[PDB]
Amino acid sequence: MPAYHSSLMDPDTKLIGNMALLPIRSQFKGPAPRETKDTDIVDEAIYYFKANVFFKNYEIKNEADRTLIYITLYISECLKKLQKCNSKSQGEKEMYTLGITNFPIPGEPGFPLNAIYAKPANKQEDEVMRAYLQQLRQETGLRLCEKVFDPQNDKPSKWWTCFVKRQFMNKSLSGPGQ
Amino acid sequence: DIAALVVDNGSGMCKAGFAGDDAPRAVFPSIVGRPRHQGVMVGMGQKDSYVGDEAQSKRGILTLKYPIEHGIVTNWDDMEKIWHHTFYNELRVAPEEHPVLLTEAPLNPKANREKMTQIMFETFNTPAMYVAIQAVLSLYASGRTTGIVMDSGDGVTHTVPIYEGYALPHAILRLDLAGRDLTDYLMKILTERGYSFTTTAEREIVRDIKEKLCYVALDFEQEMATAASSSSLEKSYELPDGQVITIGNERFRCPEALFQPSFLGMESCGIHETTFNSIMKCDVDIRKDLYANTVLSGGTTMYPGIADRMQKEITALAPSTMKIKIIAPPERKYSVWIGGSILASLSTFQQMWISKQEYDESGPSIVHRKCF
Amino acid sequence: DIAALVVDNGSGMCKAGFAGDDAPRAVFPSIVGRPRHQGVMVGMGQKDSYVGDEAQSKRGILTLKYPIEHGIVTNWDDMEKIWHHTFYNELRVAPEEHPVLLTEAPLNPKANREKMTQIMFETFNTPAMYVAIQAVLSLYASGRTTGIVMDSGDGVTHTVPIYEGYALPHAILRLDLAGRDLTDYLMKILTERGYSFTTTAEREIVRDIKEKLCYVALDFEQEMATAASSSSLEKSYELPDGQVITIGNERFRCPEALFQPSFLGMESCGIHETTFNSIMKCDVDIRKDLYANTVLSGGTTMYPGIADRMQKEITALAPSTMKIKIIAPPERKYSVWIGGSILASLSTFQQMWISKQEYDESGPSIVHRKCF
Amino acid sequence: WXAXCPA
Amino acid sequence: WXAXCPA
Amino acid sequence: WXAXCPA
Ligand SMILES: Nc1ncnc2c1ncn2[C@@H]1O[C@H](COP(=O)(O)OP(=O)(O)O)[C@@H](O)[C@H]1O
Ligand SMILES: Nc1ncnc2c1ncn2[C@@H]1O[C@H](COP(=O)(O)OP(=O)(O)O)[C@@H](O)[C@H]1O
Ligand SMILES: [Mg+2]
Ligand SMILES: [Mg+2]
Repeated sequence: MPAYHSSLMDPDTKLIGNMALLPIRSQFKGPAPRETKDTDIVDEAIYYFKANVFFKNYEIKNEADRTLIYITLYISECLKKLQKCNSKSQGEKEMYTLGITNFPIPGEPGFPLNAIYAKPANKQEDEVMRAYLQQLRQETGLRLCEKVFDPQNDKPSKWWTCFVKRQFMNKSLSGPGQ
Repeated sequence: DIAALVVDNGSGMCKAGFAGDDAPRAVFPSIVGRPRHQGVMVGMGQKDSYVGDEAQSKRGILTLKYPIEHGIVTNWDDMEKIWHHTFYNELRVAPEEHPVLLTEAPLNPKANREKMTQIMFETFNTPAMYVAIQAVLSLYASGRTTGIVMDSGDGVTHTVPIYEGYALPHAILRLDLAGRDLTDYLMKILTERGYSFTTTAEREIVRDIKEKLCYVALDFEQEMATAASSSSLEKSYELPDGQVITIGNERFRCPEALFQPSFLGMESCGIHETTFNSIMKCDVDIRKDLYANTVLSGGTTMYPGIADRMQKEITALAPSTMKIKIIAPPERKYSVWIGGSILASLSTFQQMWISKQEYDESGPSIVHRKCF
Repeated sequence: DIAALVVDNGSGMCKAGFAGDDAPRAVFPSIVGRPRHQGVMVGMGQKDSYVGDEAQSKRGILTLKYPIEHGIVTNWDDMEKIWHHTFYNELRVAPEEHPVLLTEAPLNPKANREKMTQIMFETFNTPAMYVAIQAVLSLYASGRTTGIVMDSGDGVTHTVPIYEGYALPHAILRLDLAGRDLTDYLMKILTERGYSFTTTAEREIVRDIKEKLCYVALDFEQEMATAASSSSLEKSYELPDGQVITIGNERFRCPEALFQPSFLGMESCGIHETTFNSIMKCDVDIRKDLYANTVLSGGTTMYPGIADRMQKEITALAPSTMKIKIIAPPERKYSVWIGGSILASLSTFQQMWISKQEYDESGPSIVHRKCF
Repeated sequence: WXAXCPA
Repeated sequence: WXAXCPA
Repeated sequence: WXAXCPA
């Protein structure tokens, strides 16, 4: 049975490269519009993450699927750093300084999915994609730092740090297993 | 995004500007002048005290005091006045809309940092602030990530080594010999020629004489013998009243005190021996990079021939195998402030600011934790 | 056929490669570094644990810790870090697709190999592994099925006699005396000259001095009387900061501890007498075949003139009719690995794996049944 | 000392 | 080691 | 300073 794809693609959704520039409900700066409905792509990705890591086949159907794939790949990086922390007030700083850290984008060495991701066509699109991915990273880390840390002992719950070894289709934004 | 204020605020001159630029906005002598006579004409304007360039303009009828001495703030009222003149008049910006990155020399009384952050938070109500060491900012501005920074400002001198970004606080050296002591020494040695400068107004004249005619001798005793043999080093300075004076032998006898503090009756070693001792206090595996990446900064390192003199001295001290280099960028006079901008403009810095919330929670004693 | 990673990972230096080659693909010191100073330069990227060559290059600001001591893993977190760096950084291969042939010295605690198997199966998910004895692989590398292997690594020394393939497990002599003890002894005796290396970053300098200058004297007392009566044995070595030191008598006093541990305050016999005892514990009908097939290995047997010393010492302990051959090949340092690649490339070895399935049902207690 | 430490 | 020698 | 030197 197929994995969990995103259902946010709209015919009037704009594209960056070949990824749906989906609106996001956040406070950080970025080129994505602001969301009024109660669910953006990041909430959907955090909702589908725990199930999408067990599947081993993921058919890219539209561009919103590519955005959700990126966010699912980045939650696995957030978890690796949140596993080490021991206080939500430190998890937030770690997530901020990780979102700031520039990760490879489509069309550069180190990005795991150059084959199925259209690189930018010029410099302006490159800059817009960089800013968009940075905003996505920042808001995903911000939202996830409130899920990983449970208020009973204020340290990463073992129900979220057990997915550190689980890689989404064995791909990752970091090095090959490092 | 909103800009961030960077106020170097070293003793001697205050450099202030916005984070992100390549040069300080307002540079003014960090002095405070107060009149010592009574006004007899009404309607021309009589103010209690002038600050900055206005004090230098009217230095005739004023007595000038420095709020900062040897890197330490010794008069807090005048210091608040300096900061007020910096915020409202020289920068034309309110403090409640910008973070402030102050600088201060290492190994200072911690009460200095405490009162600095207390004044910046309670009096001006800034949103956030940070306190940085001047040598680290110089190393930032030099583009490097390793090396030893030999900073020598108007009031204090300090050498700080850093390797791969890991500062070694157990080898940081501080020497109180600096520009103002050299200015006093010049005022003292000018007496032999017959020129007598006593008042605090003429000390600025002496300082200008120093920073216009002094130069570091490559070989001291040889320059002394040369000046004694012939009159070919003598230069003439034009006093602001119309007189002229000639100095040939003091030109290098003044900065030489940096390398032989015994002239000022101090026991400490020169600046070259200070840098060498700072290097030799570090681990044996990092001394080569420190040798190859010596960096100068501060105003007092603008003398002609200081780089070559320090290179010759350290080469005489260091083993013959090691390679010595004295990086002396021509903008080192402002280098510290430059680094400040490079520190506050980074995107990986907005988590190290001392937020107003943190101050209200933990008192002024938080600067000793949130700052190195 | 299948490609199986061969990871020697003895104490001192980890040497990993693929089975079927003639030299390990990646050889790096098994150390883990930890920064011991504050980070002050933010934005340059920092790490909290350096491994291998990177930890060696940056040793000036690190506390080098060896995860293995005397052939026993004493800190399993750093051991996992070493293995991760070996798999994903040096070989750059996925460990969940290749078998792994690790090595262990004889007479070690069973908990060592148990936890090794547990780590290699539950952390990296290797499909199969095998824990072999080092000296047996060393004998493989020499291309003979009879002889006494004398392996002197960096943390442990041991001899194993084998005849026609039937290793005698009741005459395996182990001796906790190897390169690290010699390095510490050299650090001790280097003080009497005037040089003091005391920090764990300078122990590497002492190890380089040892493995570049030290050697074994054929006749200890004659060499002592010679180097003590003439300056013809002194050698000069340059520290990484320009200083040069000169060592004389010490050159052969460091390795001499191998032949008489009374210098280190130990009671056990020398390595030559240890090998001779190991031989004498075997039956009488095979000793003549062992004497002519003595094999050296390990990087501690790379001292200039140690084969001649071992021959001259054993010949004094063996009957005057036995011919003593010390088969020391010039590739002795990598021999334990070279024998591994020979072993893991054999056809029948596929029937000696510990398959992941076999472990999933029996836990770590299977290594004592599948591997001697 | 001569090498390592001062003395 | 646990008893005898360190390791 | 307070003790030693002026500042
Ligand atoms: N060209 C120059 N030659 C020699 N000294 C100089 C020169 N320019 C400035 N100085 C000296 O530098 C000192 C202070 O410079 P600065 O680096 O601003 O120190 P601070 O940071 O303490 O204000 C003053 O005492 C001044 O005399
Ligand atoms: N060619 C050599 N000459 C002299 N000493 C050496 C030589 N090679 C290695 N050594 C010393 O032998 C010690 C231990 O050998 P090593 O091969 O590291 O053991 P292991 O095989 O367990 O890693 C090292 O610390 C090294 O200093
Ligand atoms: Mg200064
Ligand atoms: Mg070995």
